[PDB]
Amino acid sequence: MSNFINIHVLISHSPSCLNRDDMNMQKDAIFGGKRRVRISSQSLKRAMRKSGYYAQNIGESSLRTIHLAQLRDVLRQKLGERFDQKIIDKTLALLSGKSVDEAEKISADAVTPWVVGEIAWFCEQVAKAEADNLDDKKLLKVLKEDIAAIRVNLQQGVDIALSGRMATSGMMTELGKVDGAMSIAHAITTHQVDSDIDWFTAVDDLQEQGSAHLGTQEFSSGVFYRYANINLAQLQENLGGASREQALEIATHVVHMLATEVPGAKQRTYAAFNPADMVMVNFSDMPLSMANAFEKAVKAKDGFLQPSIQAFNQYWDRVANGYGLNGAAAQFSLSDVDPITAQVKQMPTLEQLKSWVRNNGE
Amino acid sequence: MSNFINIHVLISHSPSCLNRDDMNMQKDAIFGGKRRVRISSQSLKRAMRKSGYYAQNIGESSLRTIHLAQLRDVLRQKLGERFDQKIIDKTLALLSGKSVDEAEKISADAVTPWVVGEIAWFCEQVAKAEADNLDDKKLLKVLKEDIAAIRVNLQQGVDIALSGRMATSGMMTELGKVDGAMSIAHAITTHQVDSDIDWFTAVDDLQEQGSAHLGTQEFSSGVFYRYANINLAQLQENLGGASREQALEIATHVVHMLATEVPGAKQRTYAAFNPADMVMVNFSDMPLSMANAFEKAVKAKDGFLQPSIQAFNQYWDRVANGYGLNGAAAQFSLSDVDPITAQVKQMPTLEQLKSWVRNNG
Amino acid sequence: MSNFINIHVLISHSPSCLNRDDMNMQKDAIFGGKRRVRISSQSLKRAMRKSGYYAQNIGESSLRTIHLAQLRDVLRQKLGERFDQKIIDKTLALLSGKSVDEAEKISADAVTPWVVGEIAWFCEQVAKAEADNLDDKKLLKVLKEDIAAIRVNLQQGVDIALSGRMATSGMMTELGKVDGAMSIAHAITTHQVDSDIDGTQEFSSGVFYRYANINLAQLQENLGGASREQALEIATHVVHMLATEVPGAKQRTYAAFNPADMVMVNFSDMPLSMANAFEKAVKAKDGFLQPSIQAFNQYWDRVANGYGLNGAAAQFSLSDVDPKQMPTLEQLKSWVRNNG
Amino acid sequence: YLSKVIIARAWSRDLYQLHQGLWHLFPNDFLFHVEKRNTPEGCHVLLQSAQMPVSTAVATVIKTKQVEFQLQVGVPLYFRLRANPIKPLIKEAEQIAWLQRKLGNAARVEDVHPVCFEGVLTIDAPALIDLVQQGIGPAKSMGCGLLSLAPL
Amino acid sequence: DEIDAMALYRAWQQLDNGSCAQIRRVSEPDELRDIPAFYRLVQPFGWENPRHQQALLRMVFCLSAGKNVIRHQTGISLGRALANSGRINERRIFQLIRADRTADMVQLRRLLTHAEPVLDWPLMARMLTWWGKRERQQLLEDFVLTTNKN
Amino acid sequence: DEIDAMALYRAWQQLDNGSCAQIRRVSEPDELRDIPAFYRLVQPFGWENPRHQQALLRMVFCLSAGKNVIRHQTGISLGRALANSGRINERRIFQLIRADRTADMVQLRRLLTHAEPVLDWPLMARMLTWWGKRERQQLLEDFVLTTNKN
Repeated sequence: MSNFINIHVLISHSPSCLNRDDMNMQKDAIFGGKRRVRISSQSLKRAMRKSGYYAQNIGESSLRTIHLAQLRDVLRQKLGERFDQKIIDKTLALLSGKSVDEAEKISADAVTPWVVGEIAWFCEQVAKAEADNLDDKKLLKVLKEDIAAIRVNLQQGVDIALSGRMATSGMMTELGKVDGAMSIAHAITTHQVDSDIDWFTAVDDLQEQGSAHLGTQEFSSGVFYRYANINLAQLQENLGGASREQALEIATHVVHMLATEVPGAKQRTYAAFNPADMVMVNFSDMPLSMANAFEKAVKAKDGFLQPSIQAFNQYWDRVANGYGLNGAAAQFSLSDVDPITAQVKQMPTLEQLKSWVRNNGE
Repeated sequence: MSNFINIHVLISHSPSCLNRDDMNMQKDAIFGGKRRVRISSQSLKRAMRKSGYYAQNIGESSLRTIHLAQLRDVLRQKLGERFDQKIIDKTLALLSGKSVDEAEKISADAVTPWVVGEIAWFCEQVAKAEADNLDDKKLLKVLKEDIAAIRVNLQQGVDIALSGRMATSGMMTELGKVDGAMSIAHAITTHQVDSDIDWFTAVDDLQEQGSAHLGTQEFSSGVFYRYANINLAQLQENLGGASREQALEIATHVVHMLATEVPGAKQRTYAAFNPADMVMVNFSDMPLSMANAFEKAVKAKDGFLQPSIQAFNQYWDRVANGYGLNGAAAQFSLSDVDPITAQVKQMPTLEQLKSWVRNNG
Repeated sequence: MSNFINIHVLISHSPSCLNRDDMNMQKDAIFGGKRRVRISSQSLKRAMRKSGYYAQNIGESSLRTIHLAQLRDVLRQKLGERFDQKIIDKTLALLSGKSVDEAEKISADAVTPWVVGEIAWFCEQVAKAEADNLDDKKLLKVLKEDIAAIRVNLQQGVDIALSGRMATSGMMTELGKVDGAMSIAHAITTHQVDSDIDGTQEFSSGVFYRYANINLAQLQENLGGASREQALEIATHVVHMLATEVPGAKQRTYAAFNPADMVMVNFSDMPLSMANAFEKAVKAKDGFLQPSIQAFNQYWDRVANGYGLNGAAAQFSLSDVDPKQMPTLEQLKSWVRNNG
Repeated sequence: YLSKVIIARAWSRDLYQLHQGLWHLFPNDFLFHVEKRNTPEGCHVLLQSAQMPVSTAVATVIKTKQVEFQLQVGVPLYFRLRANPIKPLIKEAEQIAWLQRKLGNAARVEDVHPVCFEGVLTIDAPALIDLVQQGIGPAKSMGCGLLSLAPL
Repeated sequence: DEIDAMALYRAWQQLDNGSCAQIRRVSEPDELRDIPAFYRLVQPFGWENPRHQQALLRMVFCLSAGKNVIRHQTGISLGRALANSGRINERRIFQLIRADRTADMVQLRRLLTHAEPVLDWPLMARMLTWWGKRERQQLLEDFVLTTNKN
Repeated sequence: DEIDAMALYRAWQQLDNGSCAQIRRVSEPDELRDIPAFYRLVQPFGWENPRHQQALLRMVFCLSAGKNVIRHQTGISLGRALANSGRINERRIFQLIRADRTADMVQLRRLLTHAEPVLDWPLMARMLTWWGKRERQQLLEDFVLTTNKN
C-alpha cells in the first residue's frame, strides 16, 4: 500500500573523527543556528556498500572507475572465460562510448559504477547482434524496447539501484542510467558541538633531545541523526520488476546497516564502534524527515542522547497529528524513553523491527 | 569462529595527571555534554609498546625514527656482520626513498616505524638481486608477488602489526604497508570531572625568605573506560599467515596490558599505580564499544567506580538483548554489583580470563 | 628476586594547618566523588629530606638553588681548601651551562639540586683535563662513559636518587641527568571531610593513606651500582619516615602509644597502589581508623586474589579486623632490610 | 525562620552588597551563612532571620522552615559555627580556646576543627538557645556569627 | 579613542614575573576574565568600555604565548613574519583561517609560540582588533606571497 | 610596467589539474583572493602592485571560465570573436554593458563559456585591464558590425 519507507536513526559516538575535509578538520555544518558535526551521505553510503554485512546479505558492490584500461583488463579475465575477447572489448566500447584499443591508458568521461553481470548480459546481446549481422544502432533500438532486462542485472549489483547511475558518453547514455531508489541525508548532531583539539607527539627513539613531530587533530563526541528514504516502486523498477517482498528485504538490510555501520576513519585510533540507540521506521505516502525536531539544538540534560530521543518523539507526535499521518510505524530503542504517538509500535529487538518491515508494517 | 575480539576495561585512578597538552593541562574531552578526563590512544599504545610486559611476552618493539642517518648507523652496526655495508645502505635507500650517502643528516618524509628483522630480510633480497645484477624495478615486481614473507618478518616487530604502518615515498610505500589489526580508543572518564589545581613551590636552600619558584599543575582522580578491538583475520594476515592461536596469544597479551598498563607521567609525583577493577572480553562478528553506557555521565553514589560498573553492566544487557548478539563473552571484576544476565562467563581471576581468550571462549 | 617494593601507610593526624595552598586553605583533592584533605607529594618529599631521622639515617640533604652567585660563594669556601678557585669556577661553568663567574647575582635556568661531592668529583676531572690540555668537548665525550662514577657521587647525596633531577641549559643535561627511583603519591584522607547537614562522630583526626613505590634496580643504578642491600636500607628508612612523619611536627594522633598507625609492604614485579581501597569514602564506624584498615585489608585481598599476586609481603597492624604479619614496626623495618 | 536564599550575581559581588541585598528581604535583626559563592546564579546562602524574608528581584528565596528550639542538656550535637575570631587570631589553639570561651559558658565542646568551625559539642539549654538567637562574635552582618546545630 | 598598542606592549613587558606568568597560564582567551592581573593590565587601556574588551582579550592572549615570542620592529604583517620564520607550514595557517572563534585564537597563539615571529606589533594588533573577515584572507595572501618569494 | 599577457596565458595553461579546477570553482572574481594557487599564479605578473590587481583579477577570472574556452591566435577583437561564434545574441551583450561592475565581469565570463571564442589574447587582456565605459562601447560596436558583416 504505502510507497515510501522512512528510516530514522539516532546514534551516539564517543570521541572520534568520522569525516574530514581537505584540511583534515571535521566536517562542520550549520543548523539551524548552531554548528553540528556532519557525516557525509557519501561516507555513509560507501560504508554500507563496502561493508561485510552487505557482502553477506546483498551481494557484490559495484565497480566504480574512471579508468577503462584496467576495467577492460578485468572484464577480459572473467568474461574472457565466458565470451570472445573481440566481443567483450566491443561491448565495453559501446557501453562506454569510448574507444577500447589495447593502449595503456583509456579513460571514461567520469567515474562510473559498473556491474560485471550487466556487462556480461550486454556481451550476450552484442554476440547475438554481431553473429546476426545487426548494426550497432539497430541493436540499440532493440535493447531500448525492453529496459527491465537490463535492470534485472541490477539485482546482481544493488547499490546502483539504491543510489543510481549517471551517463554521458555511451550506449549507457541511452539505456542504463538510473534514478536512485534510496535518498539519504548527511547525518548531523542533534546538539551544538564545539570541536575538541587533541595535541599529539611523535616520539623518535633515535633523538633524545626532543620529539620528532608535534601536531593537532580535531575530534568530537556527538549524537547523530541519520535519515534515509527508500522509494519502493522505484527500487522494484530499478531491479527489473522485483516484488515488494524483495524490496522490503533490501529495505530492512539497509535499516540494519543504517543502525549498525560506522565509517572507517579514524576508527583504529578513536574506535567509536557504537551501535544505534534509537531506530524508528515508518511507512508513508510521501517521504518525511524528522531533522526539524532538532532545529532547536538539543541542550544536554542527562546526556545528549535522551533529550534527543525525547525531542524526536515529541516532534514526530506534532507532525503526525498536524498532517494527519496514519502510516505504519515501529520504534526500537536501547534506552527507556518511550514513544508518545500510538501507533508507533514498540520493538524490543532490532531483529523484530526488521521482521516487521519485511512483513510490510504487518 | 568469530573475527573480532572486544576488550572493555574499567580502571580507577587516584589523583594524578596521566596526559598533558602543550600547556601542561590534562587532556579534556567533551562527552556527552560534560567534561571528561582523557588519556590518548597514542599514550596507551606507547605505554604498552615500551612496557616491560611487552618486552617479556611479545618481543622487540619497533624503533620509530625520522632520522635515517642515525638509523643507517644502527643498521650498519647490527647487520654489519650479516651483510655487506654497501648492500645495507642500498636497502635503506630503496625502502626509504631517500638516498643514504654517509651524509651527516638524512631525514625521511615522516616519522616511521622500522623493524630490524624486516630490513634484514630485505637486505637478503637486495643481496640476491645484487649478485644476479637484476634491476630494481624487476625486484619490486618479484617482491610484489609474495607479500606474505615481508609480513612474516612482522612477528619480530608486532607493535606495527597491531597499530599499522604508513609510508609516502619509498619502495616500502609500494610494498611494506599495513593498516593494523587493533583499534583502540582514547580512554575517557565515566563521569564529569572538575580538575583540581596543585600549587608548586620550589624552596631555595640559598634564599631563606621567599620561594625560588611558584607553579601550578592540573590533576584529577578519575574512573576511566578503556576500549580496544582486535581484528583477528587482519592480525593473522599482518604476521604473514599466522595461526588463530598465535593471534589469540597476542590478544590475551593485549588484554593483560590494557588491564595493567598506566602511562608513566607524572607517576613519580602522583603514583597512580592502579589495577583495573573491571575487565570484560567478548568475541563478536562486528566490533562494539560500550562507551555509550557512560554518555549519561555517571553520578557518584558510593564513589564513581560502583555506579560505573552499574552503568556498564545494565547497558551491556540492553545492547546484548536488543542487537541479539550471541558471541562468546567473559568478565573478570574485583567488585560486581551489578550482575549481567549470565550470558557472560565469570572469571574470578584475570589469569583465568586470559586463559579463556587463549582458548577462544 | 623482585624489583618493586610497595609501601602502603595508614596514618592518623589532625587535618587542620598542614599543607596550605595559594589561598591559605588546606590543600584538598577530589576522589572519588568526595572531597579529601591532601598532603602534597613534594611536601612529604621535603619533610623527609630535611627531617631529623633522615639526617641520622641516610645523609645530608642535597642543596637546591637558583642563585649560582651564592652557590659560587658557598662552593669557594667548601672547596677553596681542596681546589684552585679558577678550576672550581670553570667546573660550575661547564656543569651549569651558564658562563661564570662574577656579578652581584648569577641565576641558573631553573632551581637545580646539587651535591657538593659531585661538584668536587667534576672539579678533579676538570683539573686532570686542563692539566692534560684536553678540549672540553672531549672531556665530555669521555665523561659519557662510566656515568656510574657520577652515580657513586650520587651515593653521596641521596634524595636526588629518589626524587630525580632534571636540568636544561647545562653540561649535565647531556651527561649528569637522572630520574628518581621512588614514586610517591600525594596523601589523601580515607574519608570525606565535609559533613552533610540540613557511633560516627570524629573531627580533628584525619586518617590519610600514603603510598610510595621504590624501584630497587633504579636505586642501585642511580647510586654507583649499589647492591640490593644498601638500596633496601634506604627503602626501610623511607618506610619509617612515611609511616611516622607529619608537617608541623604534629605527632601522629597516637604517637605516645604506637610507632605506626598501620604499615604494609610487598615486594612485587610491577608497582601497585591500594588507593582504590578508599575510592568509596570510608564511613566512620567507631572512628575512621578501624574501618579504614579493614577497607585496606579487603581491597588488598581481592586484588591479590584476582591478579594472582605472589608478592613477598608483610604487614604491621594494630586493630583486630585482620586478614604476612609483624608485631612491631621496627621488626617490619627489619623484614624489609632482609628482603622477605 | 530558616531560609535558603540565592542572591543574583550583579547583587552579591561585594560583601556589603550581600548585607544590603539580604536586608532588602524585610519590608516588614538577622544572621546569614554562605554555603557557596560565585555560582552562575550567585550566592547560595543559608539564612536565619527574625522575620520571614520576601523574595526580591535580586535575592530569591527557595524555602522557609520556621523553627522552635527543643534542646536537652547532655545531648550531643554536631555544629557548624561560621564565625570570626579576633583581638585577628592566627593560632589554632587561640581559635579553639575562643570557641570554648563562649560555648564553654553555654555548652562543652567534645571535638572540633577549623573561620568555619566544624565539630561536636554537648550541652545549659536556655543559655545555648539564647546564644544561637544572639549570634557569636564579630561581623554578624558580614556572614559570621551563624551557628547551626545538627543532631547526631 | 583607539587602544595604544605599543603602550600595551611595553606594559606587558614591564609586568612582574608573577603577573606575566599568572596570565601565561591561561589556556583559552576568555579565561583571561578570571585573572585580576588581566584587569590590572588592561585597565589603563580602556577595557572599561564594552567592544574594546574583545580586542583587548585577543591582544593579551596573543602576548601570553610568552615569554617574548612577539618581537616588534610600510610595516611588517603577521602573515609576512609567519613566512619569514620558515618553520611554519602553509597547512597550519590554513587551519587558522578556517578555524571557529575561540579555537582560532588558540591555534594562533600556538603558531606564535612556534614561529618566534618578527612582526610590526601595532599593525598585527590593529589586525587583531578587527579580526577578522578580510584579515584572515589578508594574512593568507601575505603568507603565501612571502613564502613564494622564497 | 604592464602585465605580460602571453606569459600569463601560458602560465594558466601550465597549471596542475588541482589548480585549474581550484580557480574554476570561483563564482565572483574576488573569491580568487581566498585561493592560494591564485596568488602563486599571478604574483610574478605584477600582483603586489595595487594599481595592477583589479586588472589581474579580471584576466584570471575570464580565463577561469575554463577549461580552454579562450583560445588565442591587426588582431582579433573580443567583440569580433564573440560574434564569430554565432552562439551569442546581441541582447545579451547589451545586458553585459548595462550591468553594474562585478556583475558585468560575471556575465562576461558566462558569455565566454558559451561562445568558446578565438581571440587575440593580449589584446583582450589590454581591453580587460582598462575596462571602462569606452572599452564596453567598443565591445558593442565590434560585435554588431562583425555580426552584421556576416
